[PDB]
Amino acid sequence: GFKQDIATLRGDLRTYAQDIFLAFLNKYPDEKRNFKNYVGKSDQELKSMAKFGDHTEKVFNLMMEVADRATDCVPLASDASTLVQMKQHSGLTTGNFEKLFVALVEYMRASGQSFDSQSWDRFGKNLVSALSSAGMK
Ligand code: HEM
Repeated sequence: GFKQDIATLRGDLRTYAQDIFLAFLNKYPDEKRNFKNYVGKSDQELKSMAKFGDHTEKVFNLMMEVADRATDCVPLASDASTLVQMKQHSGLTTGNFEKLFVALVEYMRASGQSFDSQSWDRFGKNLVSALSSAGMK
């Protein structure tokens, strides 16, 4: 289920983080606009760009901690507040985070593996709700 999925993801996190974030950027091409540097790049090119490897590892390292601290897929209010307060996310809205989770859930569905995709879909909606309650636009 969801807790085991965190352990699965963590066991190969560099790879999963890049694959899921590329699924997000390929499903939602207009999302690259938050990432200028990313335009006109194939996936292998993005993987070779230092700020891509670094944003993506930090995203998944922190997303796994937020998932780990969750109860039944409902994140802590304090984790939502911490995400809203990040100054590098100034321009972001709940729609940016919704889209990431739609791509993550589709990725898990399409995988050969027994991920609990339902639980991740709920985690994504619950995190969006929490972010809105903490002050995200
Ligand atoms: C749970 C989800 C996410 C987490 C935990 C997260 C975490 C972080 C962290 C810790 C940083 C600062 C460290 C760094 O730049 O290397 C950062 C920067 C940034 N994040 Fe996120 N982020 C998330 C989702 C998003 C999404 C969905 C977008 C846009 C669609 C986004 C856009 C950015 C931008 C533009 C920066 C600064 C410049 C850059 O990415 O190179 N993040 N993020």
